[PDB]
Amino acid sequence: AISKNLPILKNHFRKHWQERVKVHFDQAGKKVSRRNARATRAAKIAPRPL
Amino acid sequence: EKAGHQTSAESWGTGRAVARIPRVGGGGTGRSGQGAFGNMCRGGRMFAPTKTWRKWNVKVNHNEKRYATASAIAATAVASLVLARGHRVEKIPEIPLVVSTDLESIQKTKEAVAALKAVGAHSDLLKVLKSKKLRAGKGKYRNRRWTQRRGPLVVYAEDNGIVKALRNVPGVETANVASLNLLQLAPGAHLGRFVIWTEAAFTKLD
Amino acid sequence: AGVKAYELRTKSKEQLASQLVDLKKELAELKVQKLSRPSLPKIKTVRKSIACVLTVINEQQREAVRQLYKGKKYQPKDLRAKKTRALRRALTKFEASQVTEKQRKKQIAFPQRKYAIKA
Amino acid sequence: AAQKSFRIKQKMAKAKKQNRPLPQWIRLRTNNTIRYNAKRRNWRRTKMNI
Amino acid sequence: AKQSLDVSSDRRKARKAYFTAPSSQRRVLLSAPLSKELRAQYGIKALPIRRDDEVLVVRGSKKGQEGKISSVYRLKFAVQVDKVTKEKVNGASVPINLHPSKLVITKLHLDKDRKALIQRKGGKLE
Amino acid sequence: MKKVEDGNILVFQVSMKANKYQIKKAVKELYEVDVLKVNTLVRPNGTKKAYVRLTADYDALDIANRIGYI
Amino acid sequence: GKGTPSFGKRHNKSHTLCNRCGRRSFHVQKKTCSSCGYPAAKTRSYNWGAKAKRRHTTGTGRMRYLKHVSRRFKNGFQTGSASKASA
RNA sequence: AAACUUUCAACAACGGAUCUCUUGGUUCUCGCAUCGAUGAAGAACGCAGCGAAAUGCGAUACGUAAUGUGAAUUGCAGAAUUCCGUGAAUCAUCGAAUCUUUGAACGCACAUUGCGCCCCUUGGUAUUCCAGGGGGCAUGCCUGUUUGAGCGUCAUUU
RNA sequence: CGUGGAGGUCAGUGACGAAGCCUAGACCGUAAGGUCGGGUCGAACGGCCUCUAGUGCAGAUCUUGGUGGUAGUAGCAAAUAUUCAAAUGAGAACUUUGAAGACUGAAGUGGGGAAAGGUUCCACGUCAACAGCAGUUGGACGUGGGUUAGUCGAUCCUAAGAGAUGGGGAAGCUCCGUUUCAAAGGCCUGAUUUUAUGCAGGCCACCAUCGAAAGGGAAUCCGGUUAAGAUUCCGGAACCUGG
RNA sequence: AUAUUGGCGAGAGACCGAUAGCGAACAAGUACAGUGAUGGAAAGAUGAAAAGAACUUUGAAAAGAGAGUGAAAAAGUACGUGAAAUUGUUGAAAGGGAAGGGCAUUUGAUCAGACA
Ligand SMILES: [Mg+2]
Ligand SMILES: [Mg+2]
Ligand SMILES: [Mg+2]
Ligand SMILES: [Mg+2]
Ligand SMILES: [Mg+2]
Ligand SMILES: [Mg+2]
Ligand SMILES: [Mg+2]
Ligand SMILES: [Mg+2]
Ligand SMILES: [Mg+2]
Ligand SMILES: [Mg+2]
Ligand SMILES: [Mg+2]
Ligand SMILES: [Mg+2]
Ligand SMILES: [Mg+2]
Ligand SMILES: [Mg+2]
Ligand SMILES: [Mg+2]
Ligand SMILES: [Mg+2]
Ligand SMILES: [Mg+2]
Ligand SMILES: [Mg+2]
Ligand SMILES: [Mg+2]
Ligand SMILES: [Mg+2]
Ligand SMILES: [Mg+2]
Ligand SMILES: [Mg+2]
Ligand SMILES: [Mg+2]
Ligand SMILES: [Mg+2]
Ligand SMILES: [Mg+2]
Ligand SMILES: [Mg+2]
Ligand SMILES: [Mg+2]
Ligand SMILES: [Mg+2]
Ligand SMILES: [Mg+2]
Ligand SMILES: [Mg+2]
Ligand SMILES: [Mg+2]
Ligand SMILES: [Mg+2]
Ligand SMILES: [Mg+2]
Ligand SMILES: [Mg+2]
Ligand SMILES: [Mg+2]
Ligand SMILES: [Mg+2]
Ligand SMILES: [Mg+2]
Ligand SMILES: [Mg+2]
Ligand SMILES: [Mg+2]
Ligand SMILES: [Mg+2]
Ligand SMILES: [Mg+2]
Ligand SMILES: [Mg+2]
Ligand SMILES: [Mg+2]
Ligand SMILES: [Mg+2]
Ligand SMILES: [Mg+2]
Ligand SMILES: [Mg+2]
Ligand SMILES: [Mg+2]
Ligand SMILES: [Mg+2]
Ligand SMILES: [Mg+2]
Ligand SMILES: [Mg+2]
Ligand SMILES: [Mg+2]
Ligand SMILES: [Mg+2]
Ligand SMILES: [Mg+2]
Ligand SMILES: [Mg+2]
Ligand SMILES: [Mg+2]
Ligand SMILES: [Mg+2]
Ligand SMILES: [Mg+2]
Ligand SMILES: [Mg+2]
Ligand SMILES: [Mg+2]
Ligand SMILES: [Mg+2]
Ligand SMILES: [Mg+2]
Ligand SMILES: [Mg+2]
Ligand SMILES: [Mg+2]
Ligand SMILES: [Mg+2]
Ligand SMILES: [Mg+2]
Ligand SMILES: [Mg+2]
Ligand SMILES: [Mg+2]
Ligand SMILES: [Mg+2]
Ligand SMILES: [Mg+2]
Ligand SMILES: [Mg+2]
Ligand SMILES: [Mg+2]
Ligand SMILES: [Mg+2]
Ligand SMILES: [Mg+2]
Ligand SMILES: [Mg+2]
Ligand SMILES: [Mg+2]
Ligand SMILES: [Mg+2]
Ligand SMILES: [Mg+2]
Ligand SMILES: [Mg+2]
Ligand SMILES: [Mg+2]
Ligand SMILES: [Mg+2]
Ligand SMILES: [Mg+2]
Ligand SMILES: [Mg+2]
Ligand SMILES: [Mg+2]
Ligand SMILES: [Mg+2]
Ligand SMILES: [Mg+2]
Ligand SMILES: [Mg+2]
Ligand SMILES: [Mg+2]
Ligand SMILES: [Mg+2]
Ligand SMILES: [Mg+2]
Ligand SMILES: [Mg+2]
Ligand SMILES: [Mg+2]
Ligand SMILES: [Mg+2]
Ligand SMILES: [Mg+2]
Ligand SMILES: [Mg+2]
Ligand SMILES: [Mg+2]
Ligand SMILES: [Mg+2]
Ligand SMILES: [Mg+2]
Ligand SMILES: [Zn+2]
Repeated sequence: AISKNLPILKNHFRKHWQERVKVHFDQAGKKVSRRNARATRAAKIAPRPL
Repeated sequence: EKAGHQTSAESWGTGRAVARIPRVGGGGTGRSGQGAFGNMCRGGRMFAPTKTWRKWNVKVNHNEKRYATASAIAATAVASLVLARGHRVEKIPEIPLVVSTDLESIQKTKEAVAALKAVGAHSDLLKVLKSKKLRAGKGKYRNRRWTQRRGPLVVYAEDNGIVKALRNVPGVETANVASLNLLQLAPGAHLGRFVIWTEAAFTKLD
Repeated sequence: AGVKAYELRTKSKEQLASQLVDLKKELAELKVQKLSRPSLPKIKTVRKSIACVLTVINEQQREAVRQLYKGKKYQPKDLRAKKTRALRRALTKFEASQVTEKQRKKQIAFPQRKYAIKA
Repeated sequence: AAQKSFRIKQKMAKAKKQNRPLPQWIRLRTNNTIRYNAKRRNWRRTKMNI
Repeated sequence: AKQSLDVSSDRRKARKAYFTAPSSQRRVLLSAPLSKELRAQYGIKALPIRRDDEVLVVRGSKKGQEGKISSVYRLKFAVQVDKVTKEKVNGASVPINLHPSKLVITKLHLDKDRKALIQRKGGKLE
Repeated sequence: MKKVEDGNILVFQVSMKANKYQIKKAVKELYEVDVLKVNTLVRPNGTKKAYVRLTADYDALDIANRIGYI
Repeated sequence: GKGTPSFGKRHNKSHTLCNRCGRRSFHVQKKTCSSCGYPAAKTRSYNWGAKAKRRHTTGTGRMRYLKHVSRRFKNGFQTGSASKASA
C-alpha cells in the first residue's frame, strides 16, 4: 500500500463520508429565489433601498 | 441507494452443496432461500450503484469558450460550411445574410415567416417540417418523442416583437447578438449555422 | 322519490319526528318484503331517506344550542372551532400584539421612516 | 373450542363469510380484472392462527 | 410551446390524468364539433356532448349514419347512438360505441343551461 | 317457519346489542302481541336470533302473515 | 425424539390476539404484546427495524382524520357555510 | 430392410426469450408548514338490490348535509319523475353532521362483548329491588372556589 | 467490431408492412461482424459525424426461470379378508341395498369429552382439481339449513404468582415496593316532615386489582321431539336467588 | 441568509423498462412461513371493437368436426410477437464397443455469378 515515487496523500475518507455529501444541484434554484426574495423585498420596502 | 439490500439474508456457508451467496431467511415463500445482495443475483443490488455526486457539469476556460464561439461565428459566413451542415442555401443572395432591422419589430408569425421566406429562408424552413420523425429510442417516452432538423437562427439587436413572432415556427431560433450561444451556432458541434442577422445586430457584432 | 332536505327544514320539530317513524315502519316492512322479491333497491332509497331526516333533526337542534350560547365565554367543546390542537393554544392576536409600556413609547418616538435615496 | 370466547367466535364468523367464490357478476364489469377469489381459504389447508 | 409554470407536457402525467379523470371531466373531454350548418348558426365551434343531441358520424365505418345519442357512456369514453348498432350472429343487437370527436352535432337538445352555455362561449343561438 | 306454525314462536334476526329484555319489549311494542319467553342465540355468521314464544292468546302463525311473510 | 414426536404436544398458545394491534402477539403470561408493546403507553418500534416501522406507520391505515387536514389547511380552516349563485 | 439412435428441415408441441409497449419506479429541482384529551396514528367488527377483495364509509355505514356543475349511473336489475330544473351523477367541491368496538385511552377490568358507582327519566303496585332511554366518575400539574387539618402560629373572648 | 441512451445530419426506412424471431438459400470481411432473399410478424426503426455508459459471457458448488437423460423406472408389499347378487349410473374391483365371510373383543375400531381446530356438523346439488388405482363416493366442489339455558360452564373466590397506588431508585425507556414511612374509606340508621338529604350517635380500619371452562361454589329431573340442537326446545313435575 | 432519504403541493431527467425499476406497474407489505421478534414472494399486454363463436353434427361430458365473427382465429378469455433447451409427426441420411473435428476428394442434394 506504498509504492512508486508518488507524493504522499492525505485523503480523509475513513468515516462514512458517503453520508455527508452536499452536491449543490440547487445552485441555480437558490440563485433564482435569492433574486426573487430581493425582488419582493424591494417591493415591500416601499422606496427605501435594500 | 438502499436497493437490493432490504433483506436479512445471511450466507449458508459451505458444506450445503450450494454456492455461498447470502440467502433470504425463513420460509413458506419462495423468495426464501434465494440469493441476495449480490450484483449477479436476481433482486440483487447493481454493481457500483450509480451515485448523484458523479460530475455532470464541465468547466471550460472562459477564454476558450470565446475562442470557440468566435470561431463558430466565423463559420456562419463560409457558405460551404453552412451547406455542409444541412441548411438549404443554394438560393440565398449572399452570406452573411443581413436583413433589415425592420424585422425586429414584426409581431405576427405569419408576417414573420413571410419575411423569412422573402429573404431566402424558404427552402430551409420547409426542410424542418419535412423532417419530423418519431424518436427511435426509448427516448420517445421520456419527453423526447419527436425529432427534426434545425432551422435558420435569426440574430437580432433588439426584441421588438420578433422573438415572439418566430417562437412557433419549426426550427427557427432567435438570439440577441449580445448573448450568442455555441450550442446554437454549431449545433451538435458542426460549424456553420444558417444565420440571418438583422442590420442592427450585424453592426453590434464589432 | 327520496325526501328533500330543504323541504324537511320547514317541517316542525315533531312533524319531523313523526316522518322518521313512518319511514321506520316502511323500511321495516320493506325488509320483510326483501326476502321474497329477488331484488329490492327501493329499500335503498328509504334508508337514505332516514339519514336525511335525522341529519335535519340533529341539524336544527345544534343551530338551536349554537345560538343560545353565541357570544360568551364557554360554549360546549363541540361547537367550539376545530382548527388544530396547536392552533387552539396559540397566543390570541391580542395577547401577542401586546407591547411593553416602554416599548410603545419608543415605537411612537422613532418608527421606521419611509425614505429614499437618489435625491 | 367447544367453549369459545365471543371474540374468537366473531373472528370465526367473519371468516365463514369471506369464504365464498368470486360472485360471478364482478367478472362482467367494465375493466374488470379479477378472475377468481385469490384470498380464499380451507380449514384443512391453512390454519388461521386464531 | 407551453409557457406557463403550471402546465405539464409530461406524457406520463398526461396519460394518467386522462384515464383517471372523473365523470365530470370526461363530460368536457367528450366534446363534439358542431355542424357547419350549426356552427355558423350559433357561432360556436364545438360542445361537450349532451345526451339527446342529434348527430352525424363523419369518420370510420359508420361514416354517414345519423341518429340520436342514446347514452353518453362516460365510463367508456364512448358515446352510443340509438340507430347505430351491430346485430350479432344470433340476431340480438348491440350498441356500437362512437367517439364524439368523430361525430358532428346536427341538432342540440336545449336547456336553459345549454343556451346559457352557448351564450357564455360568446355564441348566439337562433 | 315450522316453529311459527307448530310452536307458536316468531323468529327474528335481532340486534347484537340487544338483550332478552329489549327483544321482549320491542316485539311487544311493534306487534300488539304479548310474549311468554324469549330464547336467543348467536348465529354462526355473527348475527343474533330470537326465538320469541307468544302467549297462547296469540297465534303467531296468524301474526306472521300479518307482518307480511309466508 | 426432540423432533416430531415432541412436536405433537404443541397445543397451547403463548401469544393470543392483542387488543391494540390485533396480532396474536399478546404474550399471555407476560401480558404484553411483542409487536406493539401494549399495554406500554408507547407503541413499540425500533430503528433497526425499518421494514417493520414501514409496515405500521401513519398511512398504512385509514387516516380517518388526518386525510382531511390538508384540505382543511388549504382553506385556512374556514368555518361556516357556502352560499349560492346561478346556472 | 424395419425398429432404435443420431443429424438437418417443415408443420405441430413445450416453454416464455426477444421486439415493441408503460396510469409504475428512480433521481433532481421549486413551492408550502397543517396530527392528537375538540380523542391522533394504529386495531377489530361491520355497512351495497344483487361483493369475496382493493377503495370507501360507520347502525344517518361504497354514504347524510351543504356548494359548484348541468344529465347521468351502467355488469344486471331499478327509479322512473331527475331534465327550460332548489336538479342526474360510483361527478366535482366541501365550510355541516353521523362516526360501531377500540387505541395515549380516562369508572374498574379484559385470553371476559366481564363487573361497579352517581344524576335525569320511563315502566313494573317502588327514595331502597328489577328493566328500558339519556347524561356522568382516570392521572400529574397550574390558577382560582369551597370545605378543612396542625399548641406552626397571632390576636380576641370573659 | 457489436449494444442502450444523447447532439447533429441523410427533408433516411415503414401499415403497399418498422422491429423481432425462423431459414445444412445468397453475398462482403482474416475476424469481431455486416448485407440480401424467403417465411412468420404487426409499429415503429436505421446510416454517417460526434457524445455517453448499469456496453459484449460458457464456466464463478454463479442468480431466477425453464428443460432433459435417468424412466413408464424405484416403487405404490406394516396394521389377518374378503365374497355373490340387485340397484344406480355414460361408466361400478371401490357408491347404495341385501346375502355371506370376518374383525375390533369393552385396557374397543364402542359411547362421550379437555386442549387444538372452526363449520369439518346436516341436506340438496355435484366430479374440473384433490382423496400417490378408481370414483357415480368424501372431511372435496357448489348452494343452503343448523348451536335455544334463572338451575351446564363461564361470570364470583381465592392458589403459586401477576400487578396499579403515597412513595424510593434511574439520564431515561423504566426498576423497586404491595401495606409498603400515606391525612388512603363505607356502613347502618336516626336526624327530615322548609326539602330533599344537610348532620346527629356509633361503629369498621379491611388498605387496589388480575390470576382456576380439573381447586372452592345457590338451584332441574324424567319422558318425547330434530336432516342437523338439546340437563338449553316441547310435555310434566321441581328447586334456588332477589324482590 | 442555514438544514431537510419525513408530510402536502408542483415542474423536470442523455435514469429503469416487468429476472429491470422501490419488496410491490396487478385485491403487495398482499398470499404464504414462523410461538414470537420478524421474514416475505410470484403475478402486466385478445382485438379498433366481444364482434367472446348463433346454427348443425359426433360425444356422458370436456371437447372434436363443420359453420360463424374478425383486417387476422398463423389473435379463441390456454389469448401480441412467440427464441432456446426439450418434444411428436413427416421427409432425407448414416450407424460391427460412443459422437463430434481438420485437410482433401467421390457421390447425392442445393445454389450464386458470368455469358450474349
Ligand atoms: Mg471528507
Ligand atoms: Mg476504515
Ligand atoms: Mg439535497
Ligand atoms: Mg442585503
Ligand atoms: Mg448499501
Ligand atoms: Mg448439488
Ligand atoms: Mg433490483
Ligand atoms: Mg431498440
Ligand atoms: Mg432521426
Ligand atoms: Mg437569450
Ligand atoms: Mg341524492
Ligand atoms: Mg377551547
Ligand atoms: Mg402449517
Ligand atoms: Mg368549452
Ligand atoms: Mg373509444
Ligand atoms: Mg297453532
Ligand atoms: Mg344462551
Ligand atoms: Mg408459557
Ligand atoms: Mg411483564
Ligand atoms: Mg394502557
Ligand atoms: Mg423381404
Ligand atoms: Mg410453420
Ligand atoms: Mg421488453
Ligand atoms: Mg399501445
Ligand atoms: Mg418520473
Ligand atoms: Mg423547478
Ligand atoms: Mg403506529
Ligand atoms: Mg366498490
Ligand atoms: Mg347503484
Ligand atoms: Mg343548486
Ligand atoms: Mg365523491
Ligand atoms: Mg349515529
Ligand atoms: Mg384502563
Ligand atoms: Mg364493556
Ligand atoms: Mg389549590
Ligand atoms: Mg381557606
Ligand atoms: Mg463502435
Ligand atoms: Mg449506439
Ligand atoms: Mg442503459
Ligand atoms: Mg439451424
Ligand atoms: Mg446477394
Ligand atoms: Mg417478406
Ligand atoms: Mg419484418
Ligand atoms: Mg398494436
Ligand atoms: Mg463515438
Ligand atoms: Mg439494465
Ligand atoms: Mg454490467
Ligand atoms: Mg466466454
Ligand atoms: Mg449461460
Ligand atoms: Mg471464461
Ligand atoms: Mg447456469
Ligand atoms: Mg403409466
Ligand atoms: Mg415397477
Ligand atoms: Mg416398500
Ligand atoms: Mg400384488
Ligand atoms: Mg394388511
Ligand atoms: Mg376392496
Ligand atoms: Mg375375534
Ligand atoms: Mg384385554
Ligand atoms: Mg379405523
Ligand atoms: Mg362429540
Ligand atoms: Mg378442525
Ligand atoms: Mg355453509
Ligand atoms: Mg358429512
Ligand atoms: Mg373427473
Ligand atoms: Mg383432500
Ligand atoms: Mg387418485
Ligand atoms: Mg381421476
Ligand atoms: Mg360445502
Ligand atoms: Mg351451576
Ligand atoms: Mg355474572
Ligand atoms: Mg410494579
Ligand atoms: Mg378473578
Ligand atoms: Mg371455577
Ligand atoms: Mg370447578
Ligand atoms: Mg332426551
Ligand atoms: Mg330444530
Ligand atoms: Mg349430536
Ligand atoms: Mg321446561
Ligand atoms: Mg308447572
Ligand atoms: Mg323468597
Ligand atoms: Mg425543472
Ligand atoms: Mg420486479
Ligand atoms: Mg421483486
Ligand atoms: Mg400499469
Ligand atoms: Mg399466491
Ligand atoms: Mg403475455
Ligand atoms: Mg384489451
Ligand atoms: Mg370448434
Ligand atoms: Mg390493414
Ligand atoms: Mg397476423
Ligand atoms: Mg396475433
Ligand atoms: Mg372462447
Ligand atoms: Mg399486446
Ligand atoms: Mg401466443
Ligand atoms: Mg440428409
Ligand atoms: Mg469438405
Ligand atoms: Zn399489539
